[PDB]
Amino acid sequence: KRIPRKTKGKSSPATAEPGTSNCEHYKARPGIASVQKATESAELPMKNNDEGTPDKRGNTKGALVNEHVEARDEADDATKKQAKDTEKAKAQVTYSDTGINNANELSRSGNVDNEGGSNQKPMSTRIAEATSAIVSKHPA
Amino acid sequence: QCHVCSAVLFSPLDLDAHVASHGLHGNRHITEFISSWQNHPIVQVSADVENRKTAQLLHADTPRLVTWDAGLCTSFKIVPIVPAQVPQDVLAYTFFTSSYAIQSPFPEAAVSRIVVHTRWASNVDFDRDSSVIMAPPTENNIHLFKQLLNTETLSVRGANPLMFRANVLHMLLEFVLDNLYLNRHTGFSQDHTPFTEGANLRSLPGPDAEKWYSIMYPTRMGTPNVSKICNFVASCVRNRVGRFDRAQMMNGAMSEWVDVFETSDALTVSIRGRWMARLARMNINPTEIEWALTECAQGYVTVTSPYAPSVNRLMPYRISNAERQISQIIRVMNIGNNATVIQPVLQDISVLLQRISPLQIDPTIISNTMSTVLSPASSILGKLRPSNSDFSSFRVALAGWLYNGVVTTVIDDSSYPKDGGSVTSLENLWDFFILALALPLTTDPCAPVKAFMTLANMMVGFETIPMDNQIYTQSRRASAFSTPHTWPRCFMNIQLISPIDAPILRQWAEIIHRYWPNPSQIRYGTPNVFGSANLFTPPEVLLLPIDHQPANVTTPTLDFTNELTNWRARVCELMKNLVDNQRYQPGWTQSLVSSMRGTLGKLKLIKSMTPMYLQQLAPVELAVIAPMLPFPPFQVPYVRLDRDRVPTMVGVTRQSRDTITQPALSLSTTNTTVGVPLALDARAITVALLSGKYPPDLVTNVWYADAIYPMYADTEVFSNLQRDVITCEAVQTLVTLVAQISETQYPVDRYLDWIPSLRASAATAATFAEWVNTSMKTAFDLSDMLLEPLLSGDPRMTQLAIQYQQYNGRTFNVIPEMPGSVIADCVQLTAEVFNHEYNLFGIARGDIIIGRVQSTHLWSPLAPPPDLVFDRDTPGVHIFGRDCRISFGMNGAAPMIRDETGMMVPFEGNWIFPLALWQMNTRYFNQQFDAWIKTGELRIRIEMGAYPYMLHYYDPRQYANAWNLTSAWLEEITPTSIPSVPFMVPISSDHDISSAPAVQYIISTEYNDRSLFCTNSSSPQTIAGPDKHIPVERYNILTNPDAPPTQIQLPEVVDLYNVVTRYAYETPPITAVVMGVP
Amino acid sequence: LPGPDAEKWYSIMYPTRMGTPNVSKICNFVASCVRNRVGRFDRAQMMNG
Ligand SMILES: [Zn+2]
Repeated sequence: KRIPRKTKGKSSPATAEPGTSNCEHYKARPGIASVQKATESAELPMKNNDEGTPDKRGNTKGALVNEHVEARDEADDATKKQAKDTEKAKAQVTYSDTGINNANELSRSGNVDNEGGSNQKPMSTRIAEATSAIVSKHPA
Repeated sequence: QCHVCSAVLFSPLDLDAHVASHGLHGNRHITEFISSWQNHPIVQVSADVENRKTAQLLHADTPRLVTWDAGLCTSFKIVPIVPAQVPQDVLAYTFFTSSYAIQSPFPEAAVSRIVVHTRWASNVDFDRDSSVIMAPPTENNIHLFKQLLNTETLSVRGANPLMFRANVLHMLLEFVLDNLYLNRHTGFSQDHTPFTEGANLRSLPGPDAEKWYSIMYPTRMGTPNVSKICNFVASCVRNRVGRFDRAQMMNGAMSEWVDVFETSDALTVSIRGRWMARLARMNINPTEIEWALTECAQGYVTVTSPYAPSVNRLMPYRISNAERQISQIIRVMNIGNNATVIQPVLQDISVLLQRISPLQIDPTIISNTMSTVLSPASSILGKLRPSNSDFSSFRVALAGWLYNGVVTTVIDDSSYPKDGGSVTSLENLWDFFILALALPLTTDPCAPVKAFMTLANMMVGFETIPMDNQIYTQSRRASAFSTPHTWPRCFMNIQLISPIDAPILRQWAEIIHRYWPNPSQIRYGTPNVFGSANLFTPPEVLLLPIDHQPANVTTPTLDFTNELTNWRARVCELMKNLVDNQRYQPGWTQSLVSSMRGTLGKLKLIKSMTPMYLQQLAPVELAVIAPMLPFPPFQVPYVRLDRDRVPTMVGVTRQSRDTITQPALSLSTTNTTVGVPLALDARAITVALLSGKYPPDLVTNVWYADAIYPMYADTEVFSNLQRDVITCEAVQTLVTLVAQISETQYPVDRYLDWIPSLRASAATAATFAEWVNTSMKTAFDLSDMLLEPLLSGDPRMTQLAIQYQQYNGRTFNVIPEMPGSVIADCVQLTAEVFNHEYNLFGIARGDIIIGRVQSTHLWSPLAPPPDLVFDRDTPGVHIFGRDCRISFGMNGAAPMIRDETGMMVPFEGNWIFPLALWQMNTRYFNQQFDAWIKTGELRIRIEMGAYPYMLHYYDPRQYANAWNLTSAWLEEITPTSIPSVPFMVPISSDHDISSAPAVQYIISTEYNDRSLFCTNSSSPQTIAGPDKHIPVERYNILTNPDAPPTQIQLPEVVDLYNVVTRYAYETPPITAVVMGVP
Repeated sequence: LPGPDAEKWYSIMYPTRMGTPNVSKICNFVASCVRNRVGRFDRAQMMNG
């Protein structure tokens, strides 16, 4: 018995007793079906927020955008998703335009690095350009 | 049917598979639940199995802890290097007509080396796919040291000497992470060989069993010939073979644990023993499971889990609060002010609570109560809009009580009266009334301030209150009072509101002060087994901004005792007082006092069951739901009106308690409120409060016994336990590994200092942490998040901690002290082992010396004679610093170079170069020095600390020059990469041979040839060349007679023949029989 | 720093980073310089990420 792997790895006589019955007679008021569907919906686990973390080569993952702008944009996206889930054109619960002045909110993006510097040039290219200056070549 | 769980089976021959879950050995499921009152079994399978034939799913990204292994647990194999066959005096054993060929436990070759191929001979049900595989030393293995951060270099076939420590640490992490397996109890077989007479032997599952005896049993072969292998065999004992002992807990005819003698290695056997101990100490009992479920069901449901007594059963589901809290902190940091992360959780909890709750809302109650056929009785009915059936705001507000510290629920800006407002307008008054009944249900830390200030705003121009400064007039929108630092002194102290000037406003402040709802708490969960993930609160309570009461449905609906109904009555009476005398409505050409009072009374008294539901039944549902949530509640204490104790900020700290570093506040503190703000529409909340009825036949016992069963048959707590165990393990491993490459203050004992490295910066530490995280994730086979939020922002951390502050600077630092971690402990042990036997992994300690050695002697460069090498204490040497300045010599003068002391010396003598000197300018040097090394007197010692090596065996009876290899290495050592140091070692010979000159240039300073197993394994002795017998000290338990079969000298040298414990548990699925309480 | 190329800037900005093989005037000056004054030495980090 080999259990298959979930994610890719590095390499890649007898008589029927008088009590038993096989016919249902009860229908649940809080329906079994209804509850299950909601439960499996709540049971869905947390969403991964991979923004800002470095990659295998060291380049930070994400999009180049201002921090507060990214926070506002994802708040708007959350409002749109709430409206879509509520299946109404206007959402009662809004995570955006709350009315509380929240202008200091910051949310992770790809603009900043772990060294607190901009990511205009991806890190791997920065290290490559630094090392290049040092190289020397065979004598003419 | 089955008489244990009362489950009906269609085919009686399949009852064995069912009773196997209960634990009866009669003759893929994860959870199996049975309902007493109905015939509807519910089962679970993992999220990716099959067509999903009427089965639920386990959506957690669970790790795989219990993994078996049917095979020998060694990690170092023995390989030949230069094969050689020799004549033999004895060819085979004979028994009557038949004959059997001789098999040797070791490869018969001229020389032999020990390499590392973890799990090279292992039959595993589930491989973790991690591997540390070394090619034989003749071939080069640099891909294993250019792994982590050699993304771009100046030479593809090289490795950065400045960054060896991180690569070595990650290699050791892989080596210890891919050996986390449990040995298994595959069957045995007797043996009547005249050498192992009567001794049991283990058989492996596969094609052949007699094939795997010469391996794993060196003493099966006797001493037929006269060779080194036979001499080694003749010295061992003849009774430590095969099975040692078994258990009395016989399963059928086969035991359930056994101790055997076979080839293995101490490092892996100890690693697997520690893994076994960690897995065993997490065991939990079915009685514990049933107790947890029955006390979690809040007494509405009782469960039972029958089982048979059997010791050989394992199911790890027991953890500690320390491990439960670290994952809670990680999940808190995961958000990072991302509303997209928190929206699905709140929406799904809202939907589930709506589905479970018996309270159904119909706005027809308000329309029927206000029997109308502009009038105040019609403006209010047109404003509450009793036709819209979307009341998600109420359930979202109810669900937000569990996440005070994460998300703040506030009333939307649009709900407040427009442009200020005036008591003059009917439309406006109603907006205020709607807002007043919906404000108390919010989690905003300052609701009463807004509630008072909205009426203060509407009342401006008729009556006035004093102010503190000439910056904040009375006409100030209540939407701006979102922070506790703005509470007016008039609101905090009534006596400054003179009843002569502001009677109505003073009454409003009085009513807010006395009759505002007060918080409470309720017990939940199972701290005994499930632990507690709640912070800043006692580990078994939910905090609620509502005083709960025992639940009975017969209470009067106009009970003026619950805070919500009392609040509604008080607000309605205050509105009556406001509108009674018409001192605030000039221009009203009619006398609407009668209609207004009638409407206010008709809405004050009403048969709404929502306050009773919220008071009694809703806390029960919240407490039932909370333990099973994927995100356990993160809650911050509710203070009713005490401005002193209002929390404002929540942050997470990475550095230690005693450190003075950069103040790096977590991104969670940037919020204006304590958490991420969301807005609610007060109209829906007010309608929900004013309209709500129970079903005309409510039996709460039946309703909850029926509702809890589907949501407990589909649980994931038993998987979140392994999840946060893995999270804590990863956190500890990360902090230790990053602390060993950066100069943090964590007090780990360091064993890999001699390996060259650099001060890891934020980016280097982040990349190393990312590699460690992805390696752990791959090894434990999960695809979800773990340790990822720690990657952001300089992961040179010490310990995790969370804290929140009050208004008056008071803080509350919660630092969960954590227990030890087997992964980090085993990493430390394997680092200790590597510190002594680095040579087995292809790493040579010390440094090399470059110089011409033209002689006919036969010795290994790894083991040189003493006179050739030199050190800093040798007289006449010249130690060189960085500032070496080569000066040419004109008019026939010899060139000069700069010593560290300022004196200049010619290109002759004995030198000591740091590797950095050649690496900095490798092109200028070899142009100037290669001519003086090939046919000169220059000798250079290049201190390197640790360096990979590869061997080139040459026949010692022929001419051989290593100048080509040495020059290739020297020309290929460019900055940021060095190829493996090339060595030229002779070949051992068992017969006398001739001698030929051999020129050698690269020799090691100290001893590095301790990975050589034997020379000429199939010959009586070695005459010419390096001599090495079979290592006796590695087979200690066979040679040393007065040695107990358990003792091992692990820290000094690994011994590759040990006693391993093999056994076969079984893991039955979580079974439970749900019964209903009368 | 941004631009089409920065390899020249990595050499112009940091005089004391070049190697010192020769006995030239530039090499002598670089050798006479102090090794531990290169690039950033202080910073004000307030928020992670
Ligand atoms: Zn059964």
